[PDB]
Amino acid sequence: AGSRLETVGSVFSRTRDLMRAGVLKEKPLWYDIYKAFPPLREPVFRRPRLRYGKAKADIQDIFYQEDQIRAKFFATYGSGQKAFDLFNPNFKSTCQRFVEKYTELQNLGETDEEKLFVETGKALLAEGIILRRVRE
Amino acid sequence: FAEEDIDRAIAYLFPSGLFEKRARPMMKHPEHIFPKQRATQWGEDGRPF
Amino acid sequence: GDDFQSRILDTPLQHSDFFNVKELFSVKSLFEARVHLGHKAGCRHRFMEPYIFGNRLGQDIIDLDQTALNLQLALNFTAHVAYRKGIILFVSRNRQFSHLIETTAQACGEYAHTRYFKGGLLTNAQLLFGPSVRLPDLIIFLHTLNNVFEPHVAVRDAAKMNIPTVGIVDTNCNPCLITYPIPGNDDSPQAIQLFCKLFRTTINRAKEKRRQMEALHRLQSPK
Amino acid sequence: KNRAARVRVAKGNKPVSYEEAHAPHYIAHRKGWLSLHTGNLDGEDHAAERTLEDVFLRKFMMGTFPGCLADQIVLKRRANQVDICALVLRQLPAHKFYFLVGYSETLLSHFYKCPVRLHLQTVPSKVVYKYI
RNA sequence: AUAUACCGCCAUCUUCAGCAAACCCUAAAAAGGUAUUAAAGUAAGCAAAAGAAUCAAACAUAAAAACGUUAGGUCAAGGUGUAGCCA
Ligand SMILES: [K+]
Ligand SMILES: [Mg+2]
Ligand SMILES: [Mg+2]
Ligand SMILES: [Mg+2]
Ligand SMILES: [Mg+2]
Ligand SMILES: [Mg+2]
Ligand SMILES: [Mg+2]
Repeated sequence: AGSRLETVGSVFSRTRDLMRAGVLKEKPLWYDIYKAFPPLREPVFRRPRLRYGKAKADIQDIFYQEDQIRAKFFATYGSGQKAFDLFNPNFKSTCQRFVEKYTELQNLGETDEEKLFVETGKALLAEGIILRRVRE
Repeated sequence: FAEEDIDRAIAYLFPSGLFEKRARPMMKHPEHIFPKQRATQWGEDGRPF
Repeated sequence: GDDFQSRILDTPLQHSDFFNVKELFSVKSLFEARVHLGHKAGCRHRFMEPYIFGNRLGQDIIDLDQTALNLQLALNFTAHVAYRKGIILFVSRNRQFSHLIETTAQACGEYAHTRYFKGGLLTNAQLLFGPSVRLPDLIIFLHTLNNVFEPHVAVRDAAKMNIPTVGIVDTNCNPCLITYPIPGNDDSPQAIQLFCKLFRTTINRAKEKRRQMEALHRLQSPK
Repeated sequence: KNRAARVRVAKGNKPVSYEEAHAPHYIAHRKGWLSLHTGNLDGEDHAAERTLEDVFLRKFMMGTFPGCLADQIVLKRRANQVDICALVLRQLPAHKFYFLVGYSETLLSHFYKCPVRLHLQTVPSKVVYKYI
């Protein structure tokens, strides 16, 4: 005898209730553990519903300030001819070096975006990076 | 005394002329007559093996 | 005598982290294993939005700060269950990780069911396994979906039998019936490999801790 | 359909014995003969008389041990000796069986003019081959 | 007298492939319950199959063939319910 009603309450609440009624005479071994270290949320059934009208989710689009610079670099030079290595946790791509230098110049106090874009290209050219201004 | 000697002795002491040999008297080792593995698949605690 | 049995079973519940599961993992360790990568925004379940840090260009990102809190609770619960000699069943239907999960269960000393799940396995267990079959005391769902992108039957059936479930839930999953949800990536081999390692070390520690606790208390009885 | 000596299927709750379970075509294959005499062998006489004695001996044993027979009796004739082998339930007291054996033996030995012996194997209850 | 009260023993579809019961599941069920790179069905029966018979072996032939259908046949094989006869 049990409560195979998984849409009312939770495994813990149904086990608590069954013992109060007098049907379950021995506590499950997982019961005392749940009482002492419960989950953050109670595991109760809820019917997923759809959103209607003007209800919307609340998920923040992840856009950092570097993305403004990165977008320009991809539009002007595309992706660096060197291939991304996403297995190296500290990989520095050609675009990420462009954004690191672009930031340094902006710290000096340059206020014109055009100035920061052409100066960074010159600095990387001195470094020896091959930047191709591919309109294609 | 062997399994062959057993089967021969049982045939002499309990002569049966039934055509189907599954229906004749048999004194075989329990491993044969019973299914090989009908044993419990868990112990006293109830934890499967 | 009675005090010793009470000491073995009642003392562990007086400490917040009796098995010190906190050290096994860290937010950085989870980030290396790509545990923060979720499905596209279209595949998102409504009950997962609490756990999602945001949407990075169409790909939902899973907050690894909530994952650490939830994973801590799930690992602690899995340890106390293993400490008390409960049966733990690993369940998944992802065929890429079928052999890995069966190897993990065998290493832990527990059970795995990575194959087609028969209707009634838990709600009609006596007919299938025998009159006195003992059902699992905890089910760990490394994957909570079957191969037709529907909830694994054992999620609902484990709630019907009042079995607690520790499940890995991704952005497209429904965590409502999972007792201890662990928000995280379930598709990447590096994410699944990390979770399998954590569950196996945690279970082995709790089993070892029980052996040591029994010897100390047992030795005191003559001594 | 054939209706001869076939204990037909019920709903899984009817306890049939080994003898009842098997239809006539299993005679000499899975189940033997309840009576063994030499009167149906080739070039042998008195089949009619041996068969009539068997019919009576079965009706006599049923009435003499009413409700105490677990299965059909087995009749074995050797020379002029007749031997009746019956499975009997343990319902009656032990001393009553000694009375019915002494009575049924003497009565059938003076009726057919042969030495007749009764062999009784007592069972705790009817043996069930299968539930049909 | 009644096979239109039955037992017993059969015909017919028929060497056709089905009949019946215990459990489990459903945002209720009037019903349904399959997916094998598997999605709720499971585990036992009866028939088929297998086995046995035609005295090597096969094939073939016999035998076997459930639940139902035809108030099918048989009160005259025997037994028997109900009604009827007893100078
Ligand atoms: K009839
Ligand atoms: Mg996934
Ligand atoms: Mg008729
Ligand atoms: Mg007529
Ligand atoms: Mg043959
Ligand atoms: Mg056949
Ligand atoms: Mg008619």
